[PDB]
Amino acid sequence: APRKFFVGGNWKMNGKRKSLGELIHTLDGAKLSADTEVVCGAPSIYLDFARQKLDAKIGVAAQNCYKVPKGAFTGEISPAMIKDIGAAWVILGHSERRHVFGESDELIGQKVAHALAEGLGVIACIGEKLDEREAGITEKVVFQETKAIADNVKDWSKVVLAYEPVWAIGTGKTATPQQAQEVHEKLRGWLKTHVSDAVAVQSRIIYGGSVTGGNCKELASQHDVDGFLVGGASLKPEFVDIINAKH
Amino acid sequence: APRKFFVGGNWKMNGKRKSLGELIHTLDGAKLSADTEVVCGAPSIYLDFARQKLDAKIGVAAQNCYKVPKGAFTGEISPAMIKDIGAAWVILGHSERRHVFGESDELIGQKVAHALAEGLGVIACIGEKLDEREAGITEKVVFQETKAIADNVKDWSKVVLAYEPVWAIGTGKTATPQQAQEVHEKLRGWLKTHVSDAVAVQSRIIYGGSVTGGNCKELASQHDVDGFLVGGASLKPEFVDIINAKH
Repeated sequence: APRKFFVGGNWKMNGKRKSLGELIHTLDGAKLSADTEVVCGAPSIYLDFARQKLDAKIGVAAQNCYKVPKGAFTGEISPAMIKDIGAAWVILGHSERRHVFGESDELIGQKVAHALAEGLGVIACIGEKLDEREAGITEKVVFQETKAIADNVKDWSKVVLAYEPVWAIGTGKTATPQQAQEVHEKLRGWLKTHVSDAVAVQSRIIYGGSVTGGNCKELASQHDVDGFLVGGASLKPEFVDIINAKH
Repeated sequence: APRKFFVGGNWKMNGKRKSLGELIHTLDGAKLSADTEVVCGAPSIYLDFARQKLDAKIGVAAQNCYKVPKGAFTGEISPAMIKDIGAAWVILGHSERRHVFGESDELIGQKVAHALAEGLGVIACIGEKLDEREAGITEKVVFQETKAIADNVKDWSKVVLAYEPVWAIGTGKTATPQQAQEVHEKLRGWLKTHVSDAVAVQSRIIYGGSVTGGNCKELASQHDVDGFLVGGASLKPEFVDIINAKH
């Protein structure tokens, strides 16, 4: 019913001890709260710090999770880890991961599944890139991925869908309230039809682009939109600023 | 001599708070030589606990980093963060990476370079698998790998080469102390050839395979060998048994 407004703060491979501490402190002070779910995610390591310095209110989700409990994979890491330490979420399927590391739909799926099985909140990143939007495969792209996700899935009372349009990410161009509504609406419907009303309904859909001070408001002011994923911007008081979005 | 036993513990993802602590303690209360250099690397989010904890004389590494400091690489850890925390050792292009993910020469190189740059110690993985070993192209591959490394590199003091016998990967096989000696000697020549005498001489080549108390002395004595890049072993006291079941 709610579709509780959701803000995702993804720190990326940025932030130094100092700056990060700063950011967190700020966020804490930052009364602004509301009926808002704010989830912060930072590099594996900084992870612990994050947990420890931060406060409940802001959930800590990590970018990139690995399927399997334990194993032989120098580099990677298992969710159990963040778990034992203090993280409760995990974002995967990020256009970035998609493009640079070659992760696969199959991978996203397995990931998702393990995480859930293991009690981890999941954040599925689904995305389209200029070139494809163009030939007109938004449909195919998004629809497929979501398929993958749900398929591997096993319930959502802990799941969010974040829609990324790369056709407008550092690729020159202007992404409007509109394109968002449009694509969002559609995903939703796909969702609904393939899974069921309850699911369709309770599952939250957030905007994955350049979300700033003014945009946030602008976008949420939009119907079938329940949240967003901030990067760049997120680095500053912008987060609060943005989070504050509302009708 | 100018060259001391180099022992590196690659924990992969098996990590647990309890476990780690105990291991550490044991290790720390343990008696280790000074002609031997000991360093261990594990999950980004444990790397910190590790340092906070472990006895000031034990070395520490990241089994990975992305070829960029501050950037948009969801899930990637940076050389820079490494240092910021206070880490000094980094691991690039390991077999696991390389074959169950998709990491390559150019990549590895670029990385090694940046790492060297950020004043960090580079640990580079060179690997020979079944097919290659077989054809007898192992040589070719190893040398090409070494060069890539080499070129990216230049400051051979904070530069360590680790040799991986894969053909001893779910093959029901086992690498002969002969084979490894062979590999090591040939690698040294190649380096000798390409860079110079000084290099060839000073440069540390370590074994990236099995390794236990019962193979330890033998192996180590092996002559042309400077140590181990150990997996399993470094989780429990087996490591220390080794460390001191070396002499």
